[PDB]
Amino acid sequence: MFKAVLFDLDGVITDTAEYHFRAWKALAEEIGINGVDRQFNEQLKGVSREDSLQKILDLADKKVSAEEFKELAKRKNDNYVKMIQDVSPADVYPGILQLLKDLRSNKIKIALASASKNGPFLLERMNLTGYFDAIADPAEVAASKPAPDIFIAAAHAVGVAPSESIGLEDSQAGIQAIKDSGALPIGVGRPEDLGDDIVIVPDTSHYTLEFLKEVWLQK
Amino acid sequence: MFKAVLFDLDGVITDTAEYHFRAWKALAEEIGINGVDRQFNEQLKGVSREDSLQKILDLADKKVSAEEFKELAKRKNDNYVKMIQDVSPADVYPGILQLLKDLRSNKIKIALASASKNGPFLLERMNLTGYFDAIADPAEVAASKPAPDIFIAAAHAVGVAPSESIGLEDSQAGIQAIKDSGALPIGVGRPEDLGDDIVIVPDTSHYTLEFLKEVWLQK
Ligand SMILES: O=P(O)(O)CC[C@@H]1O[C@H](CP(=O)(O)O)[C@@H](O)[C@H](O)[C@H]1O
Ligand SMILES: O=P(O)(O)CC[C@H]1O[C@@H](CP(=O)(O)O)[C@H](O)[C@@H](O)[C@@H]1O
Ligand SMILES: [Mg+2]
Ligand SMILES: [Mg+2]
Repeated sequence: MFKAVLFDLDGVITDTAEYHFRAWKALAEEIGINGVDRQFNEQLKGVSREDSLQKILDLADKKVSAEEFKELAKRKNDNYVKMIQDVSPADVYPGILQLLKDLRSNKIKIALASASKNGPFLLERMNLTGYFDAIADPAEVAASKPAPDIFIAAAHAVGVAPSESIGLEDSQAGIQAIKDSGALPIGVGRPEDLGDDIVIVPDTSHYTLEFLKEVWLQK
Repeated sequence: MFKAVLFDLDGVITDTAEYHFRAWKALAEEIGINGVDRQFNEQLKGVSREDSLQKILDLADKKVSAEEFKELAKRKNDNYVKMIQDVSPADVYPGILQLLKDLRSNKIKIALASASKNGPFLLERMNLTGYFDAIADPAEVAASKPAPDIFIAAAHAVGVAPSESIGLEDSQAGIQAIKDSGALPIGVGRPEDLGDDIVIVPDTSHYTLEFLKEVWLQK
């Protein structure tokens, strides 16, 4: 019977994508480039700041100094951090608070397996700190998803092997990183995105202790 | 005020996409090709029967006689047609029937702008034919989505300019066809897929007569 659950943050617990998007939007407009819409920002999901910034510059063919490039990246980051001050318990995805409580009361370990450098602050803002047994530091992790490194650390830090764990992810890269860590992925989203070898729920309200017990029994 | 609503079928009124998938899968399973999952089926969405089969053959760099190519295409279409025999009013997306009635009783014209060769059949099976004043024949149009041809043809069929019409659609190419017809689009889905510049509802339950009216005003 699974001993831990390793939570993705963005797309499972909450939406950080929205704030990163407004942040890139504000910076693009601040400096006159158009065409940073939610469609275009599908290419700024996952990639680091350098890559994102290049793709926004590459839109108006703006040329910038190494000095200018560092500052713009920094004003995007200052933006992002200002905007996530708003985050409240109101921002938690359906079913998640009730899943965290059910897991805690069944003595199942709870770990965050997220690339957010803001994970600890976001879990405090949403008043979930008390549920989480460990937060994998993405700064202590050698490669991002689809490398399993983040899921292995999250497992190790609550004292379980990944093979004793379920991972919940929203992204195709995250599903891959769970599979390669040895954990059982349960997806949220569409099989068109995440694949049809793994069990997927349409939305997070379907992530129940009783559903996760059902899936563990049938692997 | 808008005089007509122009409806997509698949993704608005019901789901055909899933039976297509099953047919391409059961066909690929039979000829010994692997890798036809719902991820890959996303690349057949829009494509002709002919090119759909090619893309399944290209998965195994494989060729067959131009004669048996047509028997495969046929075997798959025969299979699709067997599977939609069970379509019923139970398969109509939420809000859609309530919307059709509200439109009718407000003397507002209702037309299918679908690429389905089986549109009329499906409408009978879902007992919607009575709500529909016209069905754009997709065989009688020069170019498929994202060309406007089908939304133009649908508007003309009920005696209005596209510019007097709202078009509801779930795909990026559909939205484009609606935009280039002169009609107002309202997407169902994700701005990440359909665009920032048009109004989008998360699902078909939000397509209310009252909501369409609010959008028609605010453009
Ligand atoms: O600037 P940061 O927030 O520190 C790191 C960037 C974001 O982190 C997310 C965390 P998760 O999905 O793994 O929870 C990823 O999904 C995004 O695609 C990624 O752009
Ligand atoms: O074989 P058929 O059913 O005759 C034609 C098949 C096409 O049907 C459309 C229905 P609609 O969305 O335009 O209503 C889908 O969007 C396409 O993805 C699909 O390839
Ligand atoms: Mg995520
Ligand atoms: Mg459609």
